[PDB]
Amino acid sequence: ATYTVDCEDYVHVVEFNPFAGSLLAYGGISYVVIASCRFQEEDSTVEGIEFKTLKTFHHGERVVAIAWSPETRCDALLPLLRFATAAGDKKIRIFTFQDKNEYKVIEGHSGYINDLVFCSPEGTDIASVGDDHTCRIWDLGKQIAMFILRSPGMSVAWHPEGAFKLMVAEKTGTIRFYDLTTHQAILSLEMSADWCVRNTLRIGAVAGNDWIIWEMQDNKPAHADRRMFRWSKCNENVFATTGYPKSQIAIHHPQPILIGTPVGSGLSWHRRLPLCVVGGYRKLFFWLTEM
Amino acid sequence: TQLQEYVRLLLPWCQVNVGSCHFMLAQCYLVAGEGHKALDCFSQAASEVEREDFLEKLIRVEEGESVSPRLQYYNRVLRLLEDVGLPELVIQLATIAIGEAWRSQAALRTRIFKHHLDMGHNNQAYDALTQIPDPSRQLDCLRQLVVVLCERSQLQDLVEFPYVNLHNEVVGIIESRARAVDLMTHNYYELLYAFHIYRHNYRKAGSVMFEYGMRLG
Amino acid sequence: LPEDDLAISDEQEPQEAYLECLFAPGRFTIAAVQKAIQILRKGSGRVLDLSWEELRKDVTLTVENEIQNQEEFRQINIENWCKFYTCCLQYQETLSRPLALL
Repeated sequence: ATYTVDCEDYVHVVEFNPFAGSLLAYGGISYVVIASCRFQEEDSTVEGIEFKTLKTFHHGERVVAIAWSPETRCDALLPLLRFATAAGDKKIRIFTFQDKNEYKVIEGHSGYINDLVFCSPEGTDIASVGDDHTCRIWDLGKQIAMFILRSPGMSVAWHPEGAFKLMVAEKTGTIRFYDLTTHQAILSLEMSADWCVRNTLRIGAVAGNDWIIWEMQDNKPAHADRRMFRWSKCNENVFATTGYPKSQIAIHHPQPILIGTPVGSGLSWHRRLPLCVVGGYRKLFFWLTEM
Repeated sequence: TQLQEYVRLLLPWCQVNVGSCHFMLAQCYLVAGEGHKALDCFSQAASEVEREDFLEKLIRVEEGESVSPRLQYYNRVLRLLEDVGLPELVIQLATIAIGEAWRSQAALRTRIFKHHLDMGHNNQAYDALTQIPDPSRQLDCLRQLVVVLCERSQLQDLVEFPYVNLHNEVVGIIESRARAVDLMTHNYYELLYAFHIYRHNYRKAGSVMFEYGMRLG
Repeated sequence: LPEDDLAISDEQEPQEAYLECLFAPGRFTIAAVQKAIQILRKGSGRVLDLSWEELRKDVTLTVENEIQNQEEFRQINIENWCKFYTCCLQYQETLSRPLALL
């Protein structure tokens, strides 16, 4: 049914989509463990998926948030992996263990860094949002930008299929549409906000659990229902939510509660949608969902 | 809900922003299930306000400040996160509280046993387990804690770490465990893993344990 | 004296500033604002079963929906809020009549 593995250290969980494509990253206190999704089952029952813990990467600082770069490759056994990471000391880093880029100092965030995302132009861009009330762009010659937000930036994500536009969700609830290339504040709307599809849809999710759906007439949300939203990668209409503090996991498109595990740290969808990866306190889990 | 609605106002102009306000943000986030944001507030702000009569909220900090000094902030947040069931974050603060640090040590250390036992996950700290019998006769802490790690039940990894642990301690802990293996459980494997530890030692007792298991069967 | 202007951006954009300046004057009642909302729409008693924040959102959303598209958009948006503020005040000044003293 599900596949389960105990884990020594746990924080955030991301799945590998930008490029090695069946592998998983566990934020931890020391740094990040890389696991491999293996399709094989020895019983010859298929669609049973295991995690192999390939290795623990060490940094010495806690990873709160992580995103993979497309620059990652796998050669003949050695994995060349690049991560955009958030560390406990309010640092955004780019890992290659050959080198680590640091963004900190005056130029860096002076608050907690809620989120980070990576995107690929003719160069690579890192966007990050903090409690300092700033959104920062990092361009990969090193160029930086610092933009004021109206309130602390809880989430940030780039337009899929359109690297120039991004979304920012401010804690106050303003959702902003940012184009770095053009005039910075293109549009605004009144836990996270994110994109869906080829960016054909915009989501906005509150901690009181109200959720807005915009197919970006007037700007009014097309539909709305009732946690933090986690997007089904292939299906626009399939929407995932969870109870962090139990373990109630809900799949919304009526209200199904598909999964009930302990506390849930963080969870993400498999690169092609079939599984959900869930990190609990002591365990990491693959759950297969169909329909 | 009302506290959560007004959370943004608890952070305002810099002259009006105090550690007690930030400690309140952290509790509000704990009550509303926002355990990540609660940690960020607890880590940035310290309560070193031992004598403030005005806030009923500070009583739980102050009850330990009357006993103890400033490592008590992390000891308090450690306990608060135990009370709401967030067991990764609890452990980190227990470790922070020791690293920030006679009577106080003994009380904190007896808490460490209780708190580590209830979570089970942080109780993978083998070198810390070994660092308890060498100072003093608190072998019983290792005996009950390593049983909870046996309840986690990853015996290949689990038995490899007693290679690191000193053999004098390992003999007393594994013999005490082996007497507990005589539980009459369907876990046949516990005898075989005892035989592997006996294999490392003089091997004599693995034969006797097999006849004991034969007799019960 | 009450004064009003555009904004560069410190006290946000005009929509937010006019929303505060409309909710905050001591010559204001809910029923007059609700009657003014009827003039830029329709409706009646159904605005009573709205929360105070929902009432702020309906006023703000109603003003924004009318205005079509940077400089003319800012000028036209300021003027709609000025008209709405005046209409709210006009219905309200009917209430300023004194009736008795005890």
